[PDB]
Amino acid sequence: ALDLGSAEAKAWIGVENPHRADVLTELRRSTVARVCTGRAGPRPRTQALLRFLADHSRSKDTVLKEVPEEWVKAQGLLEVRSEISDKNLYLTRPDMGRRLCAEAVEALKAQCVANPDVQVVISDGLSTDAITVNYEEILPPLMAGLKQAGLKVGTPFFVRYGRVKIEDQIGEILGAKVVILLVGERPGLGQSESLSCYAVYSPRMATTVEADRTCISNIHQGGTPPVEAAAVIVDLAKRMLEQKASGINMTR
Amino acid sequence: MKLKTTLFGNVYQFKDVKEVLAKANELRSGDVLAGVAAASSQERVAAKQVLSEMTVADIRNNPVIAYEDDCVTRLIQDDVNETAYNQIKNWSISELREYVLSDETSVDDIAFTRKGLTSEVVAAVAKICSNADLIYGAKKMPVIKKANTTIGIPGTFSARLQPNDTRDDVQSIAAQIYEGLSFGVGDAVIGVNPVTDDVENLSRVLDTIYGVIDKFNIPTQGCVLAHVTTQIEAIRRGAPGGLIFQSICGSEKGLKEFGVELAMLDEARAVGAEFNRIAGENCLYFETGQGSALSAGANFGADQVTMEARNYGLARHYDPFIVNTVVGFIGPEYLYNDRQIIRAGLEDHFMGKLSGISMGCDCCYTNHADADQNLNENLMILLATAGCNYIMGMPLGDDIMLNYQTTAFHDTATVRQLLNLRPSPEFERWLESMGIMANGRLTKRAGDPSLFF
Amino acid sequence: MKLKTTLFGNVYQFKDVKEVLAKANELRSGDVLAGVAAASSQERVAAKQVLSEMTVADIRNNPVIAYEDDCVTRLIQDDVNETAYNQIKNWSISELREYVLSDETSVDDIAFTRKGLTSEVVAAVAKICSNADLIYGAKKMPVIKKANTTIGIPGTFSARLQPNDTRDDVQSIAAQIYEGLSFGVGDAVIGVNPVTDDVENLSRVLDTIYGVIDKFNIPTQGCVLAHVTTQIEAIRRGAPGGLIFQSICGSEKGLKEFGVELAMLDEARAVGAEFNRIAGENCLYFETGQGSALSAGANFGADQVTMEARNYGLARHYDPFIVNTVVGFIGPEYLYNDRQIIRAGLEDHFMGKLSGISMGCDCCYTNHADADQNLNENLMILLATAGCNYIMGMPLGDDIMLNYQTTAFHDTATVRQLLNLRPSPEFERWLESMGIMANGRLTKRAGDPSLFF
Amino acid sequence: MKLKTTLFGNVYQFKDVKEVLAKANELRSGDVLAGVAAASSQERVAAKQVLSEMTVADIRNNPVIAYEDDCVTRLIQDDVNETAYNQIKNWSISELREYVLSDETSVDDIAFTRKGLTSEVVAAVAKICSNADLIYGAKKMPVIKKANTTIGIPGTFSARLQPNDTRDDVQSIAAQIYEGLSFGVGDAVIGVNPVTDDVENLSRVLDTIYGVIDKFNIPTQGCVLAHVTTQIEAIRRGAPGGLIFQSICGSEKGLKEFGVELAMLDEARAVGAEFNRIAGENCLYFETGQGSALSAGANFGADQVTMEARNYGLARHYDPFIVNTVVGFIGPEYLYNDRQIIRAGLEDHFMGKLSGISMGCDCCYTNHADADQNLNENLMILLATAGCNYIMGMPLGDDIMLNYQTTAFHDTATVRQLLNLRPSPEFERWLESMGIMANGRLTKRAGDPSLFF
Ligand code: B12
Repeated sequence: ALDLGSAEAKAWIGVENPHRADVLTELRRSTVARVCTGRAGPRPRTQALLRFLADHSRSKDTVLKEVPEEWVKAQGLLEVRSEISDKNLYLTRPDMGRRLCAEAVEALKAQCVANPDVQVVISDGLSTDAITVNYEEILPPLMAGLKQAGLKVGTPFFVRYGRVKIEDQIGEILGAKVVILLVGERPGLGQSESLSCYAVYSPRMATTVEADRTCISNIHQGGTPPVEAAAVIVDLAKRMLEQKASGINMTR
Repeated sequence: MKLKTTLFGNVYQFKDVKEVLAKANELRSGDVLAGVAAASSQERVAAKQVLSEMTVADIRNNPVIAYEDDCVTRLIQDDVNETAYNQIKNWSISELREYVLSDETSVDDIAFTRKGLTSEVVAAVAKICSNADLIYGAKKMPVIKKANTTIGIPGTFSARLQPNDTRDDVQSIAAQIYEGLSFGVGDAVIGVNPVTDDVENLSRVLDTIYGVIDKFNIPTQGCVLAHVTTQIEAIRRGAPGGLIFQSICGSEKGLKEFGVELAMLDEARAVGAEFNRIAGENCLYFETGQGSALSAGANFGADQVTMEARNYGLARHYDPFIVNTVVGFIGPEYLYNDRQIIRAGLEDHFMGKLSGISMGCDCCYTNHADADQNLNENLMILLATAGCNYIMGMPLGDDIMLNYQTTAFHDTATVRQLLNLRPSPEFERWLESMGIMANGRLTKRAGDPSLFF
Repeated sequence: MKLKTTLFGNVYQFKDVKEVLAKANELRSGDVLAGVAAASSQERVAAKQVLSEMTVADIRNNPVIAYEDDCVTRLIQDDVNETAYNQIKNWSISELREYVLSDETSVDDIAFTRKGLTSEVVAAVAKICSNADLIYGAKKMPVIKKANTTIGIPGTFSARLQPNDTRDDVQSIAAQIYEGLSFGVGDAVIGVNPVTDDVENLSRVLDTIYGVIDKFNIPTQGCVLAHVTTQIEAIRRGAPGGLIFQSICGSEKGLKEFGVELAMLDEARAVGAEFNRIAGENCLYFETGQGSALSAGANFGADQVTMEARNYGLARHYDPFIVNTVVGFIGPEYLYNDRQIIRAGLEDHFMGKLSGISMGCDCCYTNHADADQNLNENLMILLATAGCNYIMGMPLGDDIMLNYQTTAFHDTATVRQLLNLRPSPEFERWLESMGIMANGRLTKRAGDPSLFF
Repeated sequence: MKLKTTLFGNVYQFKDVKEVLAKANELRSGDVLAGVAAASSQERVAAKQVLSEMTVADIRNNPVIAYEDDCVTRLIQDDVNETAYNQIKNWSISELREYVLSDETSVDDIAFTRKGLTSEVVAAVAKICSNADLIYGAKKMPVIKKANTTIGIPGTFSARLQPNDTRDDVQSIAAQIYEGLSFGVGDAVIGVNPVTDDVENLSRVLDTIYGVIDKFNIPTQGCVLAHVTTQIEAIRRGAPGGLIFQSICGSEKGLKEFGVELAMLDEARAVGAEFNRIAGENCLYFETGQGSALSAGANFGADQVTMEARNYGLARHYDPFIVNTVVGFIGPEYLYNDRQIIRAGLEDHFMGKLSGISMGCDCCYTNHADADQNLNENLMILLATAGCNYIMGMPLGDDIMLNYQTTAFHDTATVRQLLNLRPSPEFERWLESMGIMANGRLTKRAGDPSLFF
């Protein structure tokens, strides 16, 4: 009796007659990659295939799941959205996910502080878990960072159905010097809570290219811890303001 | 030229070459998203016929982005052998398809003929090929290159070891390397996408890859797939240089999105020549994939197949050791499902081989696309029959850090043993001496990374 | 007997073996239609695991239709080698899968092991196999038979010439035969589906097929795919007997629907032995396909994959020369799209080979299904790599009276030359002497039916 | 850095690396003429030992002409793989010699190692090699290139057809072409040295060569060996471009003497890429030979072997299809007799192959040298065993306008049949189809130019 989602299933060594089985356990411990599952001929072992299939079924669900409107409100966050109306359209229309809807633009000028030095934006993007699991761990220290020995912090808000390029429009509208997006990257097979930060100096819809952005990826408890990542993003923001540059245009 | 045909009594009119090229494509979500797709199957076939009736000259003289406007167009046009072009310029695309497919057309015939093509013409041929056409045509167009291994020899099949980690942890990277090598993966390259784009980290990751390479005297090459500028800096500072990598895009605007100047790729070759631990003459590594130009808003009304072909035209200029499309790396917005991902993989590979580059494929999909692992296994085998130079290998295909599913180490061994294909001969010798492979087949003791300990 | 598992903390319970077998299947429209499919991906995976942990004895002892109520179940069960069964009865389906796929398992190992199986067990193995598993598993299970040609030898690839006509017009039939032969199609059989099921017409069609066979001394065999009884009657009255055909279903109820009795297949065997122009020992030809039982109301709550496997248990009893699934012959209600049709084709072929029959596939689709010719070309190549014994051949694949698209004559020559496979050795010799083939490849003069005139 | 040794109790001191390089040479008339030769056999051996104990770094850091003063030195030095150099820089020339000759050193080992060398180091190795060393060393360093033929594959042996005429008479040129082809000569190139260096005449000669090539669909390439600039001009104005030729010298001063700029070889490469009828990637052709620098006053106190090696460092930069020394083209003042001409031929070829160029040899002598045809036959066979890529062919070896004796068409057929070597594979296929060759041997009907009429 084995639950394919259990720690025991995840730790299963499948190699048949191991040359050195203690090495195998040490190898299995050293990575989250699905090593040491062995084979049947050149094909995967059955248990390995079954767990792969189980993880995929759960992975598919994480792409479709949406954070309650109530949760966004409970974090004290302004919720705005892109031109996208639902999850299905989000997946097929990136061009609409890169643009605020008409009411979103007006809400930003109404409710957010004008001309900030550093603007923090949060969006579900392609993974809701990346936002929900990590939020309380990254957001407070980040805000407290940009304030403590810091400067004119913008007011944080949630964008539903957002794509990275939307931060350019957000930058122009609010007149922000630095725009920080915390967004869900596409779900992995066995992980869904991987968060990335896309940050850009003084963006412009008409001229800003992707290389102008600095990316911090793989933020989570299995990568770079949200707390530790927050201090990185603060220091990144300071550097952007000092150099008046982001992405490939930064030094070192 | 004609931009018009009559089909079942009804006239089908097109505005320009660009439109014909686009609407001739098999249906995909990216073409619909770009707004350039056919309205129906009828209009698609009409486009195919119009295209088939256009000459090489018609398509050559009408690149989707104009010469004076685009440095990729310029690079592609300027690389044309005008003598080879003059021979074929009045051929119809229908005739070019049949020429490529003919059993009386040799590898050497195509070697000269392809030099008279441009990427748009290469795309045009692909667009009027069936799936079997793409497979058979590609197979009779081998492209062979040499680093520390030889890749692309008919009867061989290579694989990139992709030992990625969420923190670039060297023990995790090493563990995956040992696992991959035990399945006979890594003759293409041992190549890591790093988390941090930084000289200390790049060196450390390279140090780890080459620690294994040097310990066991492995005929292969290492690579770290950070931006080309940081690889160059790392190598200049004394890090081991194997292959130098850059993702590319088929327009000037697309390259700007990626932060790439052509001068950087010139520099990459010069740095390789000065520093890199490579026996053969090829040392560059490019990756490509349909949808990238569209994402960058840099397709200029052109379909994603034509744009991908232009990647290969650009890549050909730098005579790389390896190129692969990353076929379903992005999402369903560009390729929605199994059918579309398979078709694109076959197209991409065929076009690469027609362009004369060392073309492989990352047979892959994402978890928000309408796809699963059986798709990867379908496509990997089809492309293998097509003479695909290489695929990826990860443990069970699960990328713990790039968040998608590629092919397993298992799958390379499966392909090889199914189709009686061998690794790169240099790598094969090493596998044999390690006791991992005998007569192309995994030994009993293979598939066990503890063998190295 | 466990009929339950916990997946992600959620308890999944199933009622019986049959429901486990049904829900373990990859998603297809037929299963949903039958009301037997999983309600979610998680339940499918839970069903797969539960099935994986069930033993050979669990599945063997619980056929989807009872022994006393069903003559096909009886035929299957009464054909079991009980010594072979006793060796494996306590193996899990998981272990059996790994056993079949192991490179340490020889063809001769599987030769004995398979005799201990029933069709339900064969189905169970296929249900927990990936696409590459199905392909590699099938490839290492060759099945070889002999009529006037030998089929199934690894490294070879055969094709049925299917020269069908709307009016059984002998000039149309002959035209397509000469066309098929010129591409090297016809080593499996020259087999016509007649529009009229009567003795005079059957004899006239056979006369036409054998007119060609005899004039050119072709090593092959003819067949007219009417009901068994009309074939027998025609042959007793002096018409040339080649292969004797019957479509089959995996239940007694389904056989009734078709109007066939097991006694008829007994008589066909004996009529073959007295009358038929066959050098080798095999002369029967069955066709099958997922959905037929469900259509007949004869699936008894069982999924179409398990029922299809039961066809092979039936067929194996009669040691036919050839069997092929007609994979997408019916419509989207049983197999909806590319993905499902490929999966079915791989399943059908694997299950056929595991059952020890000479298994081929009519790679095909209908015009009301979500499919096209590129699907046929995908599947034919994948199956060829799996060692599929034969596919169909028609001019461009267009059947003018059965109203569907199968594979072109072109497709067999493409497959052979792509994968370096040869025809049946006897037929290949004939092709070489006709100047149609050299070293496995179509000569310049091939592909031209006027060569015979 | 030791510049001294004790031999038989006698102290031998040399002034610098250059004098060590010069005096280590086997005796030849050119060195005595240059005033750089040893004064005795003992001093020669002392020079050899001193050289043997010098490191790669010692020689690399002391080129015979300074970096800032000489563009050839710069080209050579700037082409060094510094990672490869760093691995070997502390090796003695003795160790490098043993390394090159070792059976444990593979072709791929030498592939990387050679990138760490400069031409002076290449020369140093050759100076302490015996004749058998030079031959066996060269043989295990194959260099393979591709135009319309592949040259340099071990087990093959190519030949330039050299159909020269006193008046560039197109009927005389054609006669010698048909004669050469009938012996299987012409797989390296069909290359004419014209008497008049103008565009109209160049184009007419090319027309004649390509007239023959085109009528018989010959896999080869043509060349007219005028100055680079006239070749380019002719080709830009529409003359058929095959190989583009230039004679080279190992110093800037020497290039000036010849009237060549490096920029011209750059342009030749680009003109080849735009215009030339070449399937493969190599299209340049250089000729070299000991003595040219010394003649030009451009040896700067360096011996003719070291200067010759510098030619190969120059040539390697441009990755030519073919290079050959013209071993005894000039006169007895540089190479006096049989012995010296053989030694030079072996040196030149070894150094060429070590430098990684497609090295052949015009085995030849002049009538004012102490030599005869038996010398040509000695050297051609020795070099063939060394894996010399190609030699010349003329009717009986008599050049009627260059006034010297090279090898006969007979000599290539003799070499091939003696040593069981084949032509370039593409050319061999053509010869087989012409009925001129079977299994590597001249057929009865071969050797008869009227066969083409
Ligand atoms: C998908 C993807 C891509 C796609 C992006 C196209 C698209 N998605 O429409 C393609 C395949 C086109 C791509 C290309 C490259 N990528 Co990328 N990419 C990813 C990936 C796997 C997913 C990102 C994601 O999920 N974003 C979330 C969604 C919601 O955002 P989105 O709006 O839908 O997509 C945007 C971003 O993905 C952005 N983007 C994608 N990659 C990169 C890289 C950089 C440096 C930047 C600034 C932006 C960017 O492009 C889209 C803008 O419209 C990540 C890995 C990961 N686990 O996150 C790597 C990753 C972000 N990419 C990486 C790199 C280096 C590259 C390249 C520079 C490769 C190279 N060596 O040259 C190029 C150039 C990127 C550019 N400047 O445009 C690195 C970033 C390293 C860093 N810390 O700076 C990552 C982290 C992978 C890795 N190496 O570990 N990539």
